[PDB]
Amino acid sequence: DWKPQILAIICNWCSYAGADLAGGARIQYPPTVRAIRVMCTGRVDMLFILKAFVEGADGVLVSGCHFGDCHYLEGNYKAAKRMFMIKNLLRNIGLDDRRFRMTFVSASEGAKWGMVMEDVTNTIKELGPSPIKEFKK
Amino acid sequence: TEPRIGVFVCHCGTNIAGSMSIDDVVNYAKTLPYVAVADQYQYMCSTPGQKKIDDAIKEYNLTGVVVAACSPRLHEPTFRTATKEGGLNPFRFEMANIREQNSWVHMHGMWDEATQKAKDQVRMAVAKAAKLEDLVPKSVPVEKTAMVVGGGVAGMQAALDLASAGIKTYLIERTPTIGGRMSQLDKTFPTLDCSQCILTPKMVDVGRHPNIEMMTYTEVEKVEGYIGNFDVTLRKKARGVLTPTEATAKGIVGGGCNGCGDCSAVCPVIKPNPFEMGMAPRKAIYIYHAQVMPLIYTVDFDSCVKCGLCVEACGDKKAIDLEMQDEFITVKVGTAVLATGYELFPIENKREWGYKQFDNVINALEFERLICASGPTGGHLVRPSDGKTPMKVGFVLCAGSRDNTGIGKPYCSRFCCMYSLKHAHQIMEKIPGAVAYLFYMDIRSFGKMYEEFYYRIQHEGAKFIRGRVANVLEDKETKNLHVFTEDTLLGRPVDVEVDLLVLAAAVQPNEGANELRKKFGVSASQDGWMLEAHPKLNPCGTTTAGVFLAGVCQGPKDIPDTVAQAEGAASAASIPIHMGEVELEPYFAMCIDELCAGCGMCVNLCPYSALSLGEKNGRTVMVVTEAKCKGCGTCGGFCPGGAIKMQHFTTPQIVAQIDAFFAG
Amino acid sequence: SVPVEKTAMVVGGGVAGMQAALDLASAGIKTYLIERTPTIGGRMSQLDKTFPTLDCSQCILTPKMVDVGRHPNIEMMTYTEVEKVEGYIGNFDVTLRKKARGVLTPTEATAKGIVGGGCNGCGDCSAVCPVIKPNPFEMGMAPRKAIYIYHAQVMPLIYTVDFDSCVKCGLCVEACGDKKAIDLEMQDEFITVKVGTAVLATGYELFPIENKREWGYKQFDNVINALEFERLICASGPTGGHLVRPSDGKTPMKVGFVLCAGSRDNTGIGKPYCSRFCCMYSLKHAHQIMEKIPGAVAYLFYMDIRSFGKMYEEFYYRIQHEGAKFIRGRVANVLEDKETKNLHVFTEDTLLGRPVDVEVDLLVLAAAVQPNEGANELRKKFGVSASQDGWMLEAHPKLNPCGTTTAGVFLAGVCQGPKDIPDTVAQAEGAASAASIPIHMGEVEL
Ligand SMILES: Cc1cc2nc3c(=O)[nH]c(=O)nc-3n(C[C@H](O)[C@H](O)[C@H](O)COP(=O)(O)OP(=O)(O)OC[C@H]3O[C@@H](n4cnc5c(N)ncnc54)[C@H](O)[C@@H]3O)c2cc1C
Ligand SMILES: Cc1cc2nc3c(=O)[nH]c(=O)nc-3n(C[C@H](O)[C@H](O)[C@H](O)COP(=O)(O)OP(=O)(O)OC[C@H]3O[C@@H](n4cnc5c(N)ncnc54)[C@H](O)[C@@H]3O)c2cc1C
Ligand code: SF4
Ligand code: SF4
Ligand code: SF4
Ligand code: SF4
Ligand code: SF4
Ligand code: SF4
Ligand code: SF4
Ligand code: SF4
Ligand code: SF4
Ligand code: FES
Repeated sequence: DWKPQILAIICNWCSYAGADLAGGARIQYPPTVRAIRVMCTGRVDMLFILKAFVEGADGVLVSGCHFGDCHYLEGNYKAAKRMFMIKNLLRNIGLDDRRFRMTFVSASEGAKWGMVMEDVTNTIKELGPSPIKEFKK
Repeated sequence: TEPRIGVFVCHCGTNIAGSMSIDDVVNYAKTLPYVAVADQYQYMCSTPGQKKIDDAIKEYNLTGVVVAACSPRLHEPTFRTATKEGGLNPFRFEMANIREQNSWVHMHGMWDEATQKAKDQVRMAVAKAAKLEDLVPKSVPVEKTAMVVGGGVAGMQAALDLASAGIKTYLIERTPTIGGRMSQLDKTFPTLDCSQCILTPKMVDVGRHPNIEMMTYTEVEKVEGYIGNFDVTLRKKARGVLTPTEATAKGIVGGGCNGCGDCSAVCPVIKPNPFEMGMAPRKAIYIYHAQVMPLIYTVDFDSCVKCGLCVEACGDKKAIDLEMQDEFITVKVGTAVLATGYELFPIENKREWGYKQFDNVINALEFERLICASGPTGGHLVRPSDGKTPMKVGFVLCAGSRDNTGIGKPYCSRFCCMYSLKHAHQIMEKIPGAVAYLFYMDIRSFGKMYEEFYYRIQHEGAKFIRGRVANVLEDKETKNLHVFTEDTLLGRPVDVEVDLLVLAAAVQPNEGANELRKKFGVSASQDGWMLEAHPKLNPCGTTTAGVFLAGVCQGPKDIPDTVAQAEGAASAASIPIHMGEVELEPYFAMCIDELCAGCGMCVNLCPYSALSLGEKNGRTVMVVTEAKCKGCGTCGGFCPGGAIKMQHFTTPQIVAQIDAFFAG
Repeated sequence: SVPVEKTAMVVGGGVAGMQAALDLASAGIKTYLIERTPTIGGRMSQLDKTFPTLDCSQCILTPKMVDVGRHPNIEMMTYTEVEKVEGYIGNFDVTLRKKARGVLTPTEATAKGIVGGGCNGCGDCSAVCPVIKPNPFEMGMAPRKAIYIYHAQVMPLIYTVDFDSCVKCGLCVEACGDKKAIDLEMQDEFITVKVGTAVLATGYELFPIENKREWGYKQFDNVINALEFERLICASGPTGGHLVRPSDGKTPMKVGFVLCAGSRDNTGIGKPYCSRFCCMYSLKHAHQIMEKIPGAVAYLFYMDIRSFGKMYEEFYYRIQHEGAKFIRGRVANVLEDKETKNLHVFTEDTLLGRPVDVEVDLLVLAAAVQPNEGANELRKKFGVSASQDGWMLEAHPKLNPCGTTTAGVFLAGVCQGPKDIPDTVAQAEGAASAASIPIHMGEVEL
């Protein structure tokens, strides 16, 4: 039974609030994703995601605020640019670009957070362990 | 080696202990790299919990503390205060959310897995806390002055509110008088009170207040700085006439311009009056109207011929200086309020209404001036074509509004329905037997006592044709106006004959308002008005700190809504002045100038314009205005060189969390 | 001439009251925030989204709510009422009724003498209560226990108990053991405070549309009002945000919106005024149904669509673009089919000039707004007069929209007349400034 290793970097104001609301509503989801809780998900550098993938992450999830709903008014657009370029980079280096995703969860969507956890867990179990672990890292 | 961290795990009374093994979590934390003590307690948000935290801090000499409990947004201030009481910096505390994210979502049949997730969360929290520094709270002092740009009702209200709060305030008015648009109105909907009558006490209060410097006939030349200290350079336009204070300062004991008016009586130059929409004559030396706050009689220098007759008209008082130029004043303010107001949309476009080519077609402000008793005539509405009183007046509502054709405006001007009703009432009252026709397309009486006003207007005899005017022709013999539209109710085409046609034109920001709002770093909205900090919960604020918006410059409004907005802006501006300090965000960005390369990419990356490129030790580096930064982290996450330090969320601390996730 | 106490009182913890209290506290004045309900949020806490930006209401309000609770200059007395007010602008002796909360806060538990904190908000008590009552926050559509909270995102999360419905079985006491937060035998407390100024922010309620029998609001099961629709469409409402028919629980494909329901009426049953925001939340509801339920169509039976504010007309343009049908005609009457409880709406489409009979699976009435119950009694307690429309009267209709004729009392929010949220917040800040003026000067002359 191989245990997937998904890392999440979720902003304080919307995604973290959404996860808190999901917990408050007693919405169940598998215990596979652990969070980081940056302030604005525009704090997320590309080197964070790449370091996670190198260190042995099986999947990476970054959750922010809906466009036009950022607490700092522009962070999620910078994050979106960075994550689009990250998807390019993971495809072009031979990694599966579907191992990484960025979601937009607001503070009122706990059920959406549970659905996202289920979907990410299912996708990563389908893809299997990261190839980077086998090749000498 | 030096960091010693204490881990404390809360049971939350079988809320956490019912889903995971707390003993396993504690015994695991006892073996983490930097851990001096690991303890468990039932309710650590209670006073015994704080007592235990303090006792452990004192007896193990902990460098930092990690609490495995509910979400930080619930009890982070609580445990920060707990840690501060005990001899540790508040921001040396770290929290692991093991209830909202581990115990309440993994209840059923997930016991070993939930414990493993708790171990991972505690590991990541300890890894972050081992690299946490001391964040001493710091603040920026605030200059105890305020600036209000715009002397209208919004600017006047904001200035009076700030002054009566005990704050010295500058009121900067472009025109020689403050009153604004309200001074041009004859009556006010829906109460029909005289506008000058309700506004004159406010104007004299502004003029008399010791805490307000009323600088009229001047504008803002440039602005620099931030919320703590705005250095604003103003140009005092050459007024040409001295006030008694300025006359005494100049040297002569003779007073300056008691307002007698002899100069205007002898001036031989005639020019249009902007206050009367250009329908009335005025001299080169003049006042807008009799009820001007500073009764000081400006001279129009680009129209004066320097004949020097007004100086003999003003002898022994020497109030007139024909040969002085604009001065520049550098003022040091704390906050600023923008109240620039509005102007009329140019309805000379939209050719099917003959505003400029037909003589008996006028706009609403011209109508107000023509029907006011202080206007070019004795309040007698007369036709511009021949001066005869009209018996039939049409009102074209929505003139240039809700228009998506690119000529007019796509928004509603908010008050054109109400003052059109007021104008219809005024014509039907002042001229007996006159009939008002209102060509309307969605009558909008939304405010308090507005629907009752609409009912009363209909009851007094006003005709409402529900149809946007298609076009307007004029008869060559009698300059009467044929108005062609459809009565969509009754479903028939209609050609209405009117002696006078009044266009309820849309409103737009005043000329030069966009340059001013760029000068203060305020962004425009997609309608072209000044943008708000938050459209819902901060109607007065702006993204730039220390700048607040009041009045129609934020968007078209009624006088009561404008006054409410102005008072709110005054309160928001007074708050930092009253406190005397602006507390910086606990987690601002710092530039490590030893690593900056002066590329300047990050400058355009901050929504709040905090980042700028400046010299330091002869090198071009980045400078962070801490008063503007908000700890978003966008710049720190971008800079390739790692020259920006997001404290409490630094790159070393976040990577430390990621490293510990993939550890044992 | 007379000194002013450096304290202020804000009655009503709605968005207006919250903003007034926050502004006064930021100015440095100690402020009392008096709330009738156990939580402060107000009507804005019941909305799902907000016109015209379609932002989520709780997400914007949660930071402001968290600040009021933490703020050291604000004492937030929830579940309390004003018994009596005496005095004048100098000193206002106001006596307050702390209703029997039934559950102690940790501060109160410490004051009592027991080290056990009170009500960390675990919610174990509500899990064992055998009484099931309607929830006023959802206002009769969701079940709640005798001990309860209005919703999850309540500012003071202390789990009040309704003693009029509690049977005193004592099961929640065992559910909360070792914290001793629950005291079933406590009663009302009478406190006296001295304040310099007072701000009234009592808000509004819905006009009773059980009248206007031609729209079978309480007759037909699939006829609801605006706030019921907001609670049904919110993801935190009685259902999972899925708009369903109350008659059978099926998803409606077709809903009508009756604008001006009880509004602009001179018949003496409804209100002669405009409620100033019915059109906009009707448009918002049309957008929400069209987005959430695929293929559902909104019909708005309107009369003078009123989108007057900033970005309001563009919202109207967007709603029409998304496919909302606009029939310009006031609804004449409503019938229902006995077999399938569909609603026949009979009116005229005055444009196109023809009678119209529209089937709808659901019907939503944009009811007029009214002053809350007990607002007239409080308004008389402070010596404030009323308007001709029944709202609280301002000092001057133009140049003093927040102050009253009585000194030291100021108005904020819908209690002065229907307004949008930004207008309400602007009024609240203005009232806070007007109240801060005498306190900052520390002296007034009468
Ligand atoms: C025809 C008409 C009739 C109306 N009737 C009514 C009515 O009956 N009742 C009612 O309540 N409302 C009425 N209104 C609306 C009312 O005029 C506005 O609500 C109100 O005037 C807005 O106040 P304000 O001070 O923001 O605008 P303004 O008076 O336009 O404020 C702008 C002021 O700032 C000055 N200024 C502008 N730019 C600068 C600059 N760059 N530097 C320095 N100073 C500057 C201007 O000279 C002016 O003094 C009417 C409007 C119109 C057009
Ligand atoms: C269906 C609907 C949809 C809406 N949608 C929107 C929208 O999308 N966007 C928008 O901007 N606006 C919207 N609005 C308008 C918005 O709800 C109001 O502008 C806003 O609620 C006004 O805030 P308030 O604090 O004045 O009112 P309230 O929230 O009602 O404030 C009153 C508060 O004071 C308390 N209180 C009352 N009387 C007393 C008393 N005697 N003692 C103690 N406490 C008391 C009440 O319990 C309540 O907490 C909507 C309104 C409705 C009805
Ligand atoms: S700190 Fe959090 S988890 Fe611990 S007892 Fe208090 S509320 Fe419960
Ligand atoms: S003549 Fe002199 S005193 Fe008289 S109005 Fe003119 S400037 Fe003023
Ligand atoms: S000098 Fe100028 S202002 Fe004076 S009277 Fe001659 S034209 Fe008029
Ligand atoms: S206020 Fe009335 S006349 Fe003016 S744009 Fe709006 S609907 Fe048209
Ligand atoms: S901080 Fe970084 S991005 Fe900004 S100017 Fe310096 S080197 Fe360039
Ligand atoms: S953290 Fe955000 S606001 Fe602060 S300097 Fe960086 S980009 Fe600007
Ligand atoms: S059971 Fe006790 S601790 Fe839990 S919410 Fe109820 S009163 Fe508070
Ligand atoms: S004592 Fe009252 S609140 Fe407690 S469980 Fe029994 S009925 Fe419910
Ligand atoms: S806001 Fe719209 S729906 Fe409400 S009363 Fe006014 S016109 Fe009717
Ligand atoms: S605060 Fe969450 S995206 Fe910026």
